[PDB]
Amino acid sequence: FADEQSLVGRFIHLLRSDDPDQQYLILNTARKHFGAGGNQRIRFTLPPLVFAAYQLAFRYKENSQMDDKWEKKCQKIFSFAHQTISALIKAELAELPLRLFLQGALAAGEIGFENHETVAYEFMSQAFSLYEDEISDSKAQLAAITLIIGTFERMKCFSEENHEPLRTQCALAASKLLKKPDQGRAVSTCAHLFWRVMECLKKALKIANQCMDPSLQVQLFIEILNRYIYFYEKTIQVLNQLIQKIREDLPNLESSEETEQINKHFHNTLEHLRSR
Amino acid sequence: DFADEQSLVGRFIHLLRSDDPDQQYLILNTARKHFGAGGNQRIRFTLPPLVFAAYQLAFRYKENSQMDDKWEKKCQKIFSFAHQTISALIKAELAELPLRLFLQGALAAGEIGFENHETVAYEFMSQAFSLYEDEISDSKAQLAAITLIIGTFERMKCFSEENHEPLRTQCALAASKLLKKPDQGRAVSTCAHLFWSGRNTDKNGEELHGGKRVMECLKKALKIANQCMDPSLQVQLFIEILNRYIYFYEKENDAVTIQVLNQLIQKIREDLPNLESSEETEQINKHFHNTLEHLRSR
Amino acid sequence: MLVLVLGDLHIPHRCNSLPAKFKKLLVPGKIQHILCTGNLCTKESYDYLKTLAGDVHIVRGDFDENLNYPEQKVVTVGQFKIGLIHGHQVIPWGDMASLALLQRQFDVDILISGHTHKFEAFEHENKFYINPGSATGAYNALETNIIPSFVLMDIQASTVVTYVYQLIGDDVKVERIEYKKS
Amino acid sequence: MLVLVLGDLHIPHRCNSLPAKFKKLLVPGKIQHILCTGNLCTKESYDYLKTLAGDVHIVRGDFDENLNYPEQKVVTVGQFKIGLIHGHQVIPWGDMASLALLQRQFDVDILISGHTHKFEAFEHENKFYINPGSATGAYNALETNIIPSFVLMDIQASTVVTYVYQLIGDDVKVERIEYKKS
Repeated sequence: FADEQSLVGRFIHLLRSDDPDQQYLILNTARKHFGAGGNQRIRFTLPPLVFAAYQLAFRYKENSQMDDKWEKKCQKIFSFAHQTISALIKAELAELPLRLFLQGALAAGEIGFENHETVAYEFMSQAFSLYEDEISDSKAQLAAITLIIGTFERMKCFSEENHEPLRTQCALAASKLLKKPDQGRAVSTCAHLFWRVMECLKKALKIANQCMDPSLQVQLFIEILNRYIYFYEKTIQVLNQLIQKIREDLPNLESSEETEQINKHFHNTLEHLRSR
Repeated sequence: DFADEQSLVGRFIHLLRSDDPDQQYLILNTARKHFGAGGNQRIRFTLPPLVFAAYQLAFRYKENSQMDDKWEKKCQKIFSFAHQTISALIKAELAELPLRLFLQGALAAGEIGFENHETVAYEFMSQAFSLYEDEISDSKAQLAAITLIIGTFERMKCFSEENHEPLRTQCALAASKLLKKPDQGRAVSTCAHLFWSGRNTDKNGEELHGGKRVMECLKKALKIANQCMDPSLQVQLFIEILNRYIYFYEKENDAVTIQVLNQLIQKIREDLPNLESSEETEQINKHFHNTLEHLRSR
Repeated sequence: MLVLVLGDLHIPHRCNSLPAKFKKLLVPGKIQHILCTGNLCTKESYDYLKTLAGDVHIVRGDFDENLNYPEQKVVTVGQFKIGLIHGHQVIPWGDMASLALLQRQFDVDILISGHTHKFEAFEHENKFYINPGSATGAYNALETNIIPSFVLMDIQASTVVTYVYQLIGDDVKVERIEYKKS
Repeated sequence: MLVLVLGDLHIPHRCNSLPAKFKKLLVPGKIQHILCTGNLCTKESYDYLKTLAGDVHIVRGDFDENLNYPEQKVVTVGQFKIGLIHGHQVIPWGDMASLALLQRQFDVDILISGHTHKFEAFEHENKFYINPGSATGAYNALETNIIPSFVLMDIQASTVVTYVYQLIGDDVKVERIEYKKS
């Protein structure tokens, strides 16, 4: 149960062991009397057991110097973890086991055990299993995939011949955001996922020529005027003539509570974009 | 009607070519003012032949590759003027047909081998992905456009690395955009050729050798083979999968194996018997039965 | 049965018509059945072959103005079962096992192709496959030196004879390779 | 107004609660307004702060069980206008001009952040921006050596004073940097 899950946190804590395997066999006693709990009890106990197995893999990463099997015992965790994540895939949970897989991507990533990232790419595929075809809600689509983009911002661990297919497949998954401001904000960060580039912002410009809310695409233009700063400075004409377009469009919109604050944005962005 | 000026221009297609290429281009434009200032569907009937003339004028510029010198720039002059007149055929209620003229404008880009036409063809690829995407919904014409573009992307060898890989996937949007699964999955199945046979210029004329994603598209082809809700075609897709399991394995694609063949051929000692007995399945049997002769086992 | 097959006329979209030696050698009335693969782009391109015979059948190419053409249609006269397709859905053009395995899908024996604008034909896996090329000399991306050639063929019983007339340059080069249907 | 801000409690999803020195230093009743950025995952994590004060306001994080939390909400008491956000929609975490330009979009002065689990705060473009970190010591991908620290702050009139208590190891390191609101 839920209070049991907090006490599973106590079972993580008062019933850990510095030997990770003695913790693991009692994690298997936590599989015995407690991981044989049900479908909602194992919804309650197993992700902390996975968080235990996270920490057990981190205890194996704390056994990086005193143990030699700890990478394989991170993997002896990992497959057992993955099936325990799959034991929640069997337990009608796919949305939350994304995140544990997303952590299992990073648990493969941050530890770097043997064959970690292909299974994490399989976890990326498992993320693309557990995200890309079950979420029809656009908000739960967005905050998943943008965090997935946010983790793919942190997934530079993939080499440049393995980075691009998920880099397209998230941009594939960024297309499923049924509203274009959900798309383009992901798409703008998809342009940030490359590090060509600026055309994806012209795609985001084209996304901003597809939006229904006219100040919001100008807020997206503001975001474009935010986004035309970064990989520029890290494309040599657009800013002040579009600052002229904010001398243009921010007049020819609502002079509203957002947009006069966006005037107060723009005036203070005039304080910003006067880089002086 | 206005279709008089097909062969009438087609006669002048011959009767233009005897002159020098700019008096050709002059009396192109005077016929673009005598008769090609004819209307909106009249210019649909003369200007793509004038573009076909400009295609031959671009090929006269390639026939004046040693006669003239600025024939490359004269191509650049007329390719803008092509694209202009293709834009003047974009305004002629035509976006589906001027794809192909843009496609040939992309195919006659890379064929002459002169300057600047590739990004013009990429601008034409932008024009391809202008003139295709929003102007279509019929899944038959959606495919046959995009697979022709896929078929064009077989032969888009003039594209470099930064040009080939976005349009590797930019079509794979439109390949997957099709609301019917099979043709989309067949389009996806054609995209498996593009990861196998993607021609780029920085590899010294050779292809990209991108074999780390090809079988995965075949599992994606197997994935769309579970969304079709048409089982005799899905096993025909499985046959097409097996056809492509025939195809890639017998053409140096090292990622596929003999095991799934001798799985899927043995699947269809059941899955092909898992069909309603009619003109399809026993011919699909005699597909497989003679594919067993292709396997050197029958 | 003396039957004349053609393909890719491109009237008037790439090139005009047959050469003067060809319409000389292709007189009306001598043909029983006429098969056009695609790329006729007009209506008179069907009526020009309708002067030649009464059995003229065209499927849809890609440059076609007509939308009424079905894509595939199985036809049979005598002992031979043929299908007709233009060739633009062949991605790419020239695989050895593609035509051997597309044939057995519908259980035919003799295949006629097009859209590649290059003469190439041989025997493979108890079947004979034919690509005549471009009849009016239309351009392909793969072949720049376009040679137009027409092919008249004869079916009597389970054994075919062909007569390809290669107009390499301006002279008729007649070639012939036997085949017997199993 | 002595107000205590926190964030990323992760109860009990990553770590348990505050250290024993912290709940010693954070007695109930002393706080006027309580702002929690996100990651409380439960209900008693709100009631534990509801023992501390009556003005407790939480917006939605990403690990949150609650769906009732609005994302952004402008609040003001006295001379200061604050918004509260967790920080998971900050892609990535640490741009110099992102927080200077998100502030002027809604015309606020003082921003409180989270989700990055790292203490970092300074003054930029007439505004002061605050990232306390992880209060219960939860893990971030960017920071492995997680140091928990709490921040109690004071507003009297248009000039703030802060007291960050760095628990680097086990000892309280009190730091303080002035700021005056324009």
